[PDB]
Amino acid sequence: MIGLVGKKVGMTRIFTEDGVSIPVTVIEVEANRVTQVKDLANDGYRAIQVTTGAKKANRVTKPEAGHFAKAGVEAGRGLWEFRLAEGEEFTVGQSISVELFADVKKVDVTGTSKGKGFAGTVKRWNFRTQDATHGNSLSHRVPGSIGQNQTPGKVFKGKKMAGQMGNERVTVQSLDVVRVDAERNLLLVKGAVPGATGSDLIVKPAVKA
Amino acid sequence: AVQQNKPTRSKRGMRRSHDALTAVTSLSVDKTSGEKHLRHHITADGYYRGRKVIAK
Amino acid sequence: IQEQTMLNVADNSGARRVMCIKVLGGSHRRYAGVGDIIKITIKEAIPRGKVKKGDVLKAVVVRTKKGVRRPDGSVIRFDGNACVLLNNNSEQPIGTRIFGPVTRELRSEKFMKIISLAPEV
Amino acid sequence: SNIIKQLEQEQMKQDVPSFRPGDTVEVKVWVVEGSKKRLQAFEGVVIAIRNRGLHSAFTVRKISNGEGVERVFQTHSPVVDSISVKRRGAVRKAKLYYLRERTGKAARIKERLN
Amino acid sequence: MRHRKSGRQLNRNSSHRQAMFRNMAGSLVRHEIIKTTLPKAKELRRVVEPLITLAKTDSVANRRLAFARTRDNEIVAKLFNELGPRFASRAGGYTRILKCGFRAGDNAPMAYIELVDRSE
RNA sequence: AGGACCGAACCGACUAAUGUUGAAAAAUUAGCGGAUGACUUGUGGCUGGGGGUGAAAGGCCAAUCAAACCGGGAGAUAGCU
RNA sequence: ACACAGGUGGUCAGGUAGAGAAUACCAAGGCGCUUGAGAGAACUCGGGUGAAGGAACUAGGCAAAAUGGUGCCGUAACUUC
RNA sequence: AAUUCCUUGUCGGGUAAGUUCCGACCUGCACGAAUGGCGUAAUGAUGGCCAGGCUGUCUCCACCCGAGACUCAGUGAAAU
RNA sequence: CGAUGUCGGCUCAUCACAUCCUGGGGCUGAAGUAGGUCCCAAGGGUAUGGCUGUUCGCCAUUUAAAGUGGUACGCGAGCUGGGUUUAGAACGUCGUGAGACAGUUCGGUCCCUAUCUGCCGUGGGCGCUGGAGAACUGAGGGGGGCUGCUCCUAGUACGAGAGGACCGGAGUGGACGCAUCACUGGUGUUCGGGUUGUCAUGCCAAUGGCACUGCCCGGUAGCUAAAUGCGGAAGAGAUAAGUGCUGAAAGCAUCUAAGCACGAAACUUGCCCCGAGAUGAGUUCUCCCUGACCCUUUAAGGGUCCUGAAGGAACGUUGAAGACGACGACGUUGAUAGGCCGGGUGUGUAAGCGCAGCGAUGCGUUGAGCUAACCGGUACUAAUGAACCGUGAGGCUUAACCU
Repeated sequence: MIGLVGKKVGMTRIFTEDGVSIPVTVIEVEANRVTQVKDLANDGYRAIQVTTGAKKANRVTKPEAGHFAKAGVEAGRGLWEFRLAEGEEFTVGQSISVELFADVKKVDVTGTSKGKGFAGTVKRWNFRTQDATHGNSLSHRVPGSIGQNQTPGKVFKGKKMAGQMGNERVTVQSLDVVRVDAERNLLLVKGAVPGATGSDLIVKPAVKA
Repeated sequence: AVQQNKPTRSKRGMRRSHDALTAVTSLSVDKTSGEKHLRHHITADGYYRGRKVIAK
Repeated sequence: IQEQTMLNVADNSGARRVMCIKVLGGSHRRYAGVGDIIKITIKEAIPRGKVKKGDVLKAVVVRTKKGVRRPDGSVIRFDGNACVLLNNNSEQPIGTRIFGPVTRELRSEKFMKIISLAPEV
Repeated sequence: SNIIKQLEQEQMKQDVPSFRPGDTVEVKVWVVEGSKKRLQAFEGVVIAIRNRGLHSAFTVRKISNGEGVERVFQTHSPVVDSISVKRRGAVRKAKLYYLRERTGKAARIKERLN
Repeated sequence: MRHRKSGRQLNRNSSHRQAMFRNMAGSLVRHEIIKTTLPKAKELRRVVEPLITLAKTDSVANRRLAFARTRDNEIVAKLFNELGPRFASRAGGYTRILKCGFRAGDNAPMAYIELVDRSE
């Protein structure tokens, strides 16, 4: 049910007997110990939160150290809701990692894609260009129309041409595994995971490819 | 196009609620000459820690 | 690759530029190559042959420009653009002698007739 | 980095021969029949680019029927088998990417090392 | 945006990018000071510290590579004396930078940029 | 030799682009033609409005031209806004 | 109309390369053009390079692109020769 | 036909597709002999049609280099 | 009529259902086969060229299908100016002529920096009645839905054959869409290399400038497609057309009147993203602050002295984060940048010197020299001043528990 917090790093080949040139990311899971278990008695929750990796520990705040006077400590890099149903997971620092699972072949992933600013036209919904010089002048990436006249009277809320790209959650699904490990808790996937590199990312089972 | 109603200052002042200038957070003071500059900038003579370097 | 383009005869049934006039199996393809069947228009041909110019046939490209590829760092790219002519009624190779090396989309065995007339890897 | 170069060599075949490109080479690659495997010739000429820590190129022009068919190789993929250097020469400029269209009584390759 | 590139178009045309530091490090052999725009005292920064590193030995082929970075016969003479060798006492940081206020006419950042070793 | 070619000066204006609250009340930029001739250029002189002048477009005659401008007739007249 | 991207007639013509008042590089000589500095997004303008295809574009190849020199070879329809 | 209404006339050619084009045919509304007829080498910043060449014109868009836009400081319009 | 720019194209679509494809059914003169025909059904999808200004049409070749209509015959303060009505010109025609022609043909200026409404992103206030630091609930909103073919079932059912399914299962494409630079490429004027003319560093050598980036070749990172991975789901629930049970009124019969059952790409979920300004300002978690005085009309304060925490703010080095705000890390408790060192990576056999060669040039020294954006490590340099802000144990009512 629960995921693990990995980290992106960057792409590489992933070789077979055949030696295929397929992308992959060598995900590094440090230990994901249990910070808390959320219960049906403390609202209608049934999730857990956890802590993965270290932080500086001289750059935290006292309210972000005082639930580690109610917990263990590992200097986590964030506190993340991982739903489950019933209890097979428990409040004690379990420090679990990818060895756990090993049959998993559909997993959600939530990197944030590559940030590169916000983009514009032909880079939202990827419009076909106007003509250059053999029929049109002064429009190339300059968007065309945006409505009719008095019906509808207005420009609808639908359509976008210049919204924001990335820097928000996105989820892939599928993604077979080839290796689960415990040496360095390395996880070799199908490939193409969103991010910008070194971008922390779940690796939680999913019900859909 | 252009103004079809002339604005009231309940349109002018509104855009200039968010007019802003400098904010000091106090001026910094050296611990070595008392000079009242802003930190990470020249005092008046390149006075930093226990020096007067490139003295002016 | 691409509709229009000016293709070679691999086979001995015509000669020179034979133009693609339809990418089959759908539309809006920037793709027109490989072992796929595609409607052709002969407008060059060998003049001692049996047909001439302005005819339509079909072909399978047998030496594609972007070639073929299987991920393992091996990309087999032919620099020819040569194709092999086929009946419109029945397909089946019209060549008997086939020059140059063939594609691995017809060594996938869509046409089991065309690898047995053609030399080379 | 810290996650490869100690987890990367595992897939590299480093035990191959080395050349400056411009050679008469005879690559022996595994062709698999679905029943059995065998070693198919690719007499050619390398234009090669240098290794990237895991990725190389060893594009050969066959000149199969006067017109070559071209196949890049890498020597990391376990089905590449073995490559002979045989004769070895080179063009004065190290990268061949357009000196392979030179042709018309070209094949001259030479060695120096200096 | 600009992510994992150190390329820079400055406020210079291409050719003036590669032909401005002969009047800016040509000033760093005269009086080892310069007062110039401060983030261009960071783009100067990266030019000046490899020069000092090349200035370790005169050779023949370092004296002629100072004809491939500048060509002022007068200043290469100054080179390879204490310019280079004196700065072998540390590894990098052969200039301190040091930060200042603004320029009098309009605004533009002021810098103090000067070589670490002279008499300091 | 030639109402000859190519092509600078020079002279002209066929295309496009940029301009289009312009740098510009028709330009600028890249092209284009002419370039010893029915060529071109300076200087001064000389043709006046129901007229001149025009290789003719009703074209031009001080950003203007289907009969210029200034003053007078004049406060033209306006069943019209 | 401007310390205005415009207009202005006459005289002088170095050096190197080059047929040359072309053109490139330099002189003598004279200039850097009366807002400046940063970030370096969309989009625009002005340039430069593009895998594969090659007029499918479009009313139209609009434009760009290639072509380009000297000597020599060699040149068809047709002709007022 | 810069003329033909009926009319994408009809046939032939070129195109796979040729309401355009080119050659015939004559169904000449409403051509025709100095307000000249019919031809013509040569010529054209000429109209129409085609071919080779070349290519970002297009397929199907990418990357790069400058000048803006954008941020800061000084000065500071406009129509309406 | 004190100016509501015509048509077509382009660009961008959006909406309706009288549905073209895909989905479900009924009747059939529906064996199957491909259909005929009608009912239901808007989830999603729904062609490229030749010719023509034609939208339209015709033709050609595809397609699962190339749906129809509306939206100022949608869209020119978004593009074009081809059709089309200016002045030029010409033809045929009419007219006495000037001239004319809802006949014809060639040439012939598309402006506007957006105040306002509206949209697309992104911030800033102020608040949820002690001050802060976090994690979610999910009120609601938005995104997403395509399909051929092959193989299997099965050459089975069906059919005398020819031919040829159903239901289901699996595989592989096409178009579309999401992610990613590892592969494969593209570019790559911070890089490497070659090179013509000329000018230069006094000159030789060797270097440098200019000549579109001088020209040209190669190429790392990054960005990127033509590259590469992934995606449209299963499954529930409730239904449509329609199919039903059980069954009276109306001893029969009757899916309906009572009562019960199913049933479609539609519908509600499931999937994916925003999401407590959700002023309905929720909950959950954590942390910090528990001094005097005076002057009062006094559950509202006013004023004075002492304090001010957690945390925040700013400041600085900066970031795979960025228009700007914003968001992120680090700041000597140090790898946050740069430098530095090593490595890699990319170019490809330096210069100088020797030798040979008349030279051109070659060869050796030396596959050398150089080398970004990359990788490993390293405090050399830059991260200096604390300042500042933020307060001091929580208004009332009522209830419950403690007394």
